[PDB]
Amino acid sequence: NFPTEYFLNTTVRLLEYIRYRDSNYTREERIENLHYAYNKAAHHFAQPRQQQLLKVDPKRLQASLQTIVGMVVYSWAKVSKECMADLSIHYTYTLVLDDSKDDPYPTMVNYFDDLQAGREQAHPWWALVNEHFPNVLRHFGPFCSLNLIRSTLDFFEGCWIEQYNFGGFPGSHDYPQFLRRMNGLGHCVGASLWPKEQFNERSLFLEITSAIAQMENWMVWVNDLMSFYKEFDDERDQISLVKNYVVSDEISLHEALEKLTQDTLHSSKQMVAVFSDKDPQVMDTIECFMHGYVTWHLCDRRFRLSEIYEKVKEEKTEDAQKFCKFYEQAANVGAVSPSEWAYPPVAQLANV
Amino acid sequence: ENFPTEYFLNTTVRLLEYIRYRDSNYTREERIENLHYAYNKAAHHFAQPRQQQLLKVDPKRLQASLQTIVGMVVYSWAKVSKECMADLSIHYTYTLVLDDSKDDPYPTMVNYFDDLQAGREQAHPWWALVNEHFPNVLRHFGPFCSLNLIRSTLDFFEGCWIEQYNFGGFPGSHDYPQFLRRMNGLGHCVGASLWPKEQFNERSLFLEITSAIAQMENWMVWVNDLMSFYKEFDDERDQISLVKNYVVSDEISLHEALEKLTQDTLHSSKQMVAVFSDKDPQVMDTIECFMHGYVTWHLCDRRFRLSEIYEKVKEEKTEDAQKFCKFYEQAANVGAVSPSEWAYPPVAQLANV
Ligand SMILES: CC(C)=CCC[N@@H+](C)[C@@H]1CC=C(C)CC1
Ligand SMILES: CC(C)=CCC[N@@H+](C)[C@@H]1CC=C(C)CC1
Ligand SMILES: [Mg+2]
Ligand SMILES: [Mg+2]
Ligand SMILES: [Mg+2]
Repeated sequence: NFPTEYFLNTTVRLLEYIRYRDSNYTREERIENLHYAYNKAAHHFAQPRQQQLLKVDPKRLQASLQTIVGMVVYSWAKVSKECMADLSIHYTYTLVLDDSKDDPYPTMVNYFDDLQAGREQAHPWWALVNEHFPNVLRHFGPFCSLNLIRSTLDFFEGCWIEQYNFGGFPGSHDYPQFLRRMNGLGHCVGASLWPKEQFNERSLFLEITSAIAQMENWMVWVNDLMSFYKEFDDERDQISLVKNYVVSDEISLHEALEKLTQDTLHSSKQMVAVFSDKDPQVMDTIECFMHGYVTWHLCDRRFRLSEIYEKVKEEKTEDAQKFCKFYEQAANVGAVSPSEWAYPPVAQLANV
Repeated sequence: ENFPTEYFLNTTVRLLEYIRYRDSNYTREERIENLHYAYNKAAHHFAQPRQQQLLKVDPKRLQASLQTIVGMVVYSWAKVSKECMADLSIHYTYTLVLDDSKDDPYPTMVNYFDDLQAGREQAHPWWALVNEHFPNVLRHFGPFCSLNLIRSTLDFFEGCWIEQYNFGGFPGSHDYPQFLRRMNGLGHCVGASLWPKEQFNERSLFLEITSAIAQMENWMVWVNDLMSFYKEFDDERDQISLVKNYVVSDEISLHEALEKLTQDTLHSSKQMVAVFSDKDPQVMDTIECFMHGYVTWHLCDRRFRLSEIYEKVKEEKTEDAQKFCKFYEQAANVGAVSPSEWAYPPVAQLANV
């Protein structure tokens, strides 16, 4: 049974400590970027090649795409429309894999030789991601690029490990976070925040590196907390930082949630301490990302947090009320109807 | 000021007890057979004209580096084949050498992905040599382990990039220190290179391997930080290290920073045993031998100067001081080997031929 009571307690503390407040866009801008990113991505995923090598159920691709276009647009508020679109494609390729069930082993036997030789990878996912990667990379300098490349490779290994539905040997205190960094795309996300068009990678090398290092944790932990609801009675998940803290450190689900919350509140505290007296343009990007990322969690269908707002809409219990106020705050800014941007469906473009 | 000899001794002794440091069926003669085999293959590789011209390293430094790495590999990867130790000695010597360059990677990384995707030789000479040699290392492993080596080496490259900035982290940037240490730790490379497919079934042992990688990453780097603490204590050239970065980033004292490292190191040690004690025998043995050899390597290799500590507490009636000396003599007994017995001829001589 889902610990609704604690779920509220934990989420509320987080939203209050960070003083959640999304002011990233005017409703017209939001809609304008959502459509742009979706349109370029939709046309991309509708091509016969992408349609045939990417093994995904149409209704699932469509949902994944709209979920990512939101994530990108809602959290990368300061980058260009082109950048948002190209990033939306990359992170859609990753989300599709994130929910998948496949054995990479057979198609990874000649990974390095094919890579070094320039031959197309045998694993369809890599074939599509690597072929499209330059469209994402043209937006960044060499350092950030390397970070995106590494993180995507890490993420791939992370989905691989998860295929074994293994949560760690009891007593393996390092396994939980080892896996979370693997599947976190932390460095990919943190480095994709600095397009060379807006930032000089050599002038801000230290601030960017720091942002990557620190934002990696804040970023993953926030999702571990916000996405705790959709992940639970879900088979594909189960193997999560929270539930692995349970199996590996042999503690109660209750203690795992509290542990995660303290890490996050701490990660949040230091984000502020370090990036307050720094380059304004840098702070702005971090700020927009942090608040926007939270708005996306409270709004997007993938996380089904409305199924908790409705089942807690009543009953006054301090947390329950504080949660619904936040849920509404975000709902008022990012609860944009799909029919206003996510059109036409990918399936329709594919069969044109 | 003044090295915490007491605290240091206690921590090391506890470390060696927690891991069950003890004698092994690995002799001195076998070590010498392995040392010379790995050294000989590596020396011939680095003495080739191509390697000699793309790897801008001072010859004496290359010579000393190769000898440090061969020792590390032959002593810690005790269960793998001679070829495997040899090929890993080459890879790890390449990585250790990358630290000798100040040259900004930026200009050479502008087209990293495009050259990689197209199959054109990388612009950064280091990658050119390393990627060209990698298959010799990879043939010894399954696809999963391979991927780990590849990632960790890519991580290591970025780590060296970052280190060129001599940056210990902004005060209050608590996550910076460990983020950096993992970056250039090679943990996943090390951890996964302990399971040759010839001796292990990556698929059947997937869970124990993934677990060893996870736990070995932190053990391997923290033990090195701990044992390197003496050699880096007064060294004003070494300005950024996990411990010094904890000081700058967390805003605590060198002492408190050392305490943090100790607690992590010791804790990591207990869980290593507590997790692999009952698991598969061949696996626990590889893990068991890695920890012991890794420690022996530190105690015997002169780069860490631990003999200076041994030679200073050699005659004190303290308990720790004695257990330390005892341990050290166990190490020296089986590991203190003269380079003239295996490391010959010098790479330079092979180069002129
Ligand atoms: C998007 C996918 C495929 C997986 C979720 C992994 N998380 C670590 C997120 C990755 C993207 C952002 C913006 C934040 C953290
Ligand atoms: C080899 C030395 C000097 C120290 C041990 C620390 N590890 C993190 C090493 C980093 C570089 C290599 C090649 C292997 C592992
Ligand atoms: Mg995932
Ligand atoms: Mg998931
Ligand atoms: Mg999640």
